[PDB]
Formats: sequence, C-alpha cells, structure tokens
Amino acid sequence: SSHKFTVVVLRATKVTKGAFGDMLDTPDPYVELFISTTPDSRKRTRHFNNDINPVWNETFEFILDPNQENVLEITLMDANYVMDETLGTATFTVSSMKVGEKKEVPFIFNQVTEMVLEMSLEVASS
Ligand SMILES: [Ca+2]
Ligand SMILES: [Ca+2]
Repeated sequence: SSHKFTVVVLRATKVTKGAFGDMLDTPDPYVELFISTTPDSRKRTRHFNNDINPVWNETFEFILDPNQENVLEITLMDANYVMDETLGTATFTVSSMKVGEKKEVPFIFNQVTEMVLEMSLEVASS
C-alpha cells in the first residue's frame, strides 16, 4: 500500500571537520535527507552557526511504497559561503523497521560525531 515514514532529525554531537578544518571554520551544521525511491523527497534541516553539538528536533515525513528498496540517505552537512561540505553520509534501510515501530537510530560519522534520529513507520494515508 502506502506507508508513512517519519524521520525526526534530533541532534548531533561533536561535529568536526578535523582539527585543521575546525580551526579554519567551526562547523555550521545541518542534516539532509533523501530517499531516491519516492518523488520529491530531498529534505533538510536549518543550519546552526558555529555549533558542534546542534539540536534540530525537526520532523520529516516520507510517503513510501513498500515494494521499493527504500533507503534513507542521511548527510551531515556544513553550511559554507561557497560550497557546503559533506562531513558524512549514512544510510538507513527502511526494511529494518516494521509498521507500528518507532525507534531511535544513532549514526556515527567518522567514528567521532554522533547524529541521533528517531524513525517511525506507519501504514498511514489519512
Ligand atoms: Ca562556522
Ligand atoms: Ca561552514
């Protein structure tokens, strides 16, 4: 049928570009979501200036087809003046979740920065 996949982009901790990159520019972070198997899905949070432990608490909704191999692509970004830098990329295969389930999935980027997401899967179609 059609499922409502809710992603709450909660927070990240110890966002870093490395020692040198952080001395040039303290990360100005945001998260970007993308699920290629659903129409205009690219979504993203607001960025925070010079914040290595950003708290977004932003809720995103994706209407998915359960026949597709739906993989949530999560990118931790740094807002820059010329070109935003991708500090890391994670994938979340929605198959791992079942309708009715709601769970916290933490992702670790570069074995240093933790990004916490809350996922929810429902059968929904109001
Ligand atoms: Ca900055
Ligand atoms: Ca920046």
